[PDB]
Amino acid sequence: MKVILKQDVSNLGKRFDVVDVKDGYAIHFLFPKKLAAPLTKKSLQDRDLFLKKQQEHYEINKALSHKLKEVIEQTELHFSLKEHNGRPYGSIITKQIINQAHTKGMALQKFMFKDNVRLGFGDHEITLHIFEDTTAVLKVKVTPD
Amino acid sequence: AKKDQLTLRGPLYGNNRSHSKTITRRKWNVNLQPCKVKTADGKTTRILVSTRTLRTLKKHNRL
RNA sequence: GGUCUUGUAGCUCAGUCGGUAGAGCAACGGUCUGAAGAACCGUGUGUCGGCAGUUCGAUUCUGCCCGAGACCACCA
RNA sequence: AAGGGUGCUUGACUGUGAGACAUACAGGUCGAACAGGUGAGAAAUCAGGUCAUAGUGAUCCGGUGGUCCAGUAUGGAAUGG
RNA sequence: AUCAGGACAUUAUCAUGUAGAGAAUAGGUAGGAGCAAUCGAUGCAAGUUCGCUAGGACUUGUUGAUGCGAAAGGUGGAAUACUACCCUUGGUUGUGUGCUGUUCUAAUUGGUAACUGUUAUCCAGUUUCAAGACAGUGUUAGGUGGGCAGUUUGACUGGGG
RNA sequence: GGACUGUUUAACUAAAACACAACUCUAUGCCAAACCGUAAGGUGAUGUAUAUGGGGUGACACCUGCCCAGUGCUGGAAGGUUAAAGAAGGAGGUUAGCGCAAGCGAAGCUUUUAACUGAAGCCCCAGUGAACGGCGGCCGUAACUAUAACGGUCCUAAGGU
RNA sequence: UGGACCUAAGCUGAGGCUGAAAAGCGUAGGCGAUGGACAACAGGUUAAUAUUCCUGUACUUACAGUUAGACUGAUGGAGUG
RNA sequence: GGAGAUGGGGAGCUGUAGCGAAAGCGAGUUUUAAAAGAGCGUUUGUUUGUUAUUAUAGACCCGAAACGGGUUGAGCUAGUCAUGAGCAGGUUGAAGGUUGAGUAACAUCAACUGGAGGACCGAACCGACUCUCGUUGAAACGAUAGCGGAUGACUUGUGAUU
RNA sequence: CCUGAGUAGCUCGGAAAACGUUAUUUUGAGUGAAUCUGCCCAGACCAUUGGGUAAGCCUAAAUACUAAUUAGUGACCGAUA
RNA sequence: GGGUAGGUGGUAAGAACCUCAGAUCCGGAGAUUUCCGAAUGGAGCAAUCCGGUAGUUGGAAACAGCUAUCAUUAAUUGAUGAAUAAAUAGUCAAUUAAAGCAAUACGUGGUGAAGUGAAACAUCUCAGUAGCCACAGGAAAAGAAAACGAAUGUGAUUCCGUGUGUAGUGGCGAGCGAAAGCGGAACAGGCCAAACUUAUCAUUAGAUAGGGGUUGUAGGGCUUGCAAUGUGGACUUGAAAA
Repeated sequence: MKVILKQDVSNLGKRFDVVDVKDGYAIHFLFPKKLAAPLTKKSLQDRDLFLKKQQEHYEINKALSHKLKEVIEQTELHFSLKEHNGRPYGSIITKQIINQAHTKGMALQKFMFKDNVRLGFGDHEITLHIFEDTTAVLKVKVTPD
Repeated sequence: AKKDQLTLRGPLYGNNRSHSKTITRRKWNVNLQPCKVKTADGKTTRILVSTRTLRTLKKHNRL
């Protein structure tokens, strides 16, 4: 399947290495949260290149994650309940965060924001991890009609 | 056409038995796998691919 | 051809690993009983398929044979 | 006597066989005799299964023993003869 | 991805065992005629296993430096401890080999629903709803399978049967 | 004889035949189950067990007696049979070299089928007859006796109510 | 009578789906009366047709100027048929 | 090369020694210990044409019931979807409801309207059950005579489909 | 430093090679290396030797045939051919 | 252009014409060329109906006359665009090639059985044959060494003849059947990628554009050096000549 990962030790093996062990299909390569890039460079310099890219990419991920929590905490998320006799029917799912993201325009993925499938009424708050160097909080409010 | 688009491999018509004095014919249906494809623009979802082609994609890291 | 299993009494079932041949029916005698019953105790039927080894000492162990029930044999 | 019995050994040998029998063929039958080593019996000679006429199953193919035979360029090996 | 549970190996683990006579539960083979002896014996208490209600073994208490009556004398066809061995049953963890039941989603499947393209029940996508690594499907190898194909089904003969 | 209305070889047979009401069993909870098709696709069906096709019988009324021996079925696991494959281990050969001949022999590879596991089916068992299919002889016995209720035996799963 | 209207199963079929090829299936579309809608009858005459040809009596749907009244209103929804 | 004979063109081809399984030999070879015996040997042409036979080719010749592949077919027949239409005429009176009698009221009864049939009688219409006729005809399926069904599993006009 | 990787191989089926699957060519499933220092081959497979570097591309002749155009020939048939 | 004294295609008699200023006739270049038919604006029963656009002429208009255009796919270009900002499918416009048919013959590839003999037949054969399909061109396929094959030996591929009906192969039958070797027809081998080097791409380029480079007796890359304007077409032009 794959011989490379996008991340170092997170919960098991298969680090950001030129060669990594594998046991069948995995999200170790499928998820955009943790992928692999084509090797296409491996004579001797590839391992140093991957190591240096690992440190640099971790640092830049941390910087952009700080900016993204700031920008997403500043903004507000509001929707409307199309309700009958005060009974909530509106769907509150990853759709909404994807909509508000595409209005803002940052690259995400729908399995990356894992959000509980349920309904909601009134103001409520959610705590979620975006990447493995991240911990964020987002707010949702709704108006009745 | 029971085959993928990126590679052209036609199902071969052959024979079948473990025991007989006569001869018969059957085909070999090439195994086809619906998998997401990878490109920088647009369409990236289900396309049918061959298993050996899949394995080549895995070692070539075509995502 | 191998790979497993099966053999006991006049018939139908037993079977402590080696430390032994045993119920029911087939035939008779007897016991209980006012009588006929009835039921039951039992004379008997036993080299435990056969052949060479094992064991103080073999029906079951080892090897062979005999009577048998099961899964396997075809070039394109 | 080719019957019976006793003793002795084990030719119910090997390489062969002109010459014949009858013969669609294949196939089947009788053996003269030579050379080698033989056993019986002093020798003589016998002994190339049962006194005979019945007692059988073609080839490929496969296996077994030997194999002075070959062995794919070579040596071996495989493999076949 | 995921945890758990059951099997086959065996370390190491202890127990393991009746014909009669045998003071005898005796599985036997042969060197040993020994050693337990502050680590301490004949013999007794509570517990575990056990099988003969009777055999054997272990922790603590106790006996106090002796004896094991099964070292040798002594008995038994088969002798006593230990020594190495082949049998044992059960459990205990050590992992290897594949098995079953788990959860998740993330591959995959949708003849769930919705939306846009699109005046449209097909489709493309996105989500949902689900299942869910089952299972469609491919390959390999078994079974079943006159639904079906190919055919087969000697001869002599007062005709043939 | 069949209930009947009704159907069938245009052109040698119209009915004891077909068919229906109705009866019975059976596979099926939906993407069904049955299939038609090489797959998409389609009916049953914009269907939903009073549905759905198949197997048998064929007004109405009454009965459905025995036998799971074997066949086909349902369920199960004690044990054995079991391909494919996974892989304990062994063997063969070459020979760098050791090497007096021989022979041995590291090295990679070839040839080798194995130790073990290994599905279902099969052998096995429990059930299953408005599912296949079958539903035996003999012997004597009741005050003339031919009669055999009544009893006994060989076979088998079973001996025709 | 039939087209310039639409449909009945059915056919075809941009895309599309499936399948060695051929091809099959199928979306939107488009065809298909023997259906549904629309305004003419009496008579005369050639040897040959006639409601069409000729006499009469009409109607019809569209375009164009025009006068009088008036804001209308579709591929959209509903009845209708 | 006048789409001719030929010239060129040894590449091969028969013989020149054979044996055997071959190794290997050889006027020997195989058997074996053997030279014995047995086995074939102990030089015995070739290139043509012409006949005869033959080898395989549709091969002395005409004869099938078939087989597989590929096309054609629903204007016949059978089945179905749509669209229609017709079925002379006459009988028959199931209910239901209503009136009255009856009864405590029912039940029951006398009736009136009313019209139900895989109803009936039976034309066109369908079918072809029966005898005669022709049966190398008027006619490759009828003609006369009868017969059954004939408001429903009836028929057929047309389209379509298998 | 480079000389063409799911590639040579190998297992399971297969197919063309005279071959009726065996080295040699192709591959449907599966699995899986090396780099001229090596790889393969010389019909199993090792050693020695040789042969040349497949896993890139194209390439006129050497040909089969006459529907045509023209000329011509026929030990070709002469209207049942 | 050539050539001519008549002709008005065949059934030939008549008409009525032109012709000696060159017809008729022959060849070359041509113009035009109804409908349907790949048939393609749309449909349908081929020789049928309805069209749309842009013009243009008549008439108040309606409508009528003469022209071109309007089908699909694929590729390229521009606009275009939903969930969802972008992107994305899609939508339209523009340019370019079809798609057909046949030379009933030859080419390849894919599909793909029987009766047939074997005195049966299921093997082998009939054969990859028939037939079908798709793509072809005047031809195609094939084709430059993991070629051979045993040698002190050859040196792209195809065909012809010997080898030879051999070695082999096979219900070891029917049969099938070479490959080398030799003798001829012709004989041209060249071209990428890969090492490295010049720029763009967020220099994570892994892509493009260019230079070097096109393998056995190894070659190329690398720092250099020496020598040379060469011969070839498989081919671009025009010019001449035949």
